[PDB]
Amino acid sequence: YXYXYXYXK
Amino acid sequence: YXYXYXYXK
Repeated sequence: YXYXYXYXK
Repeated sequence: YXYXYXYXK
């Protein structure tokens, strides 16, 4: 939980 | 910009 997939671009 | 790759899990 932190980096990875979900938010960003 | 919003959803995608960067933050999450």
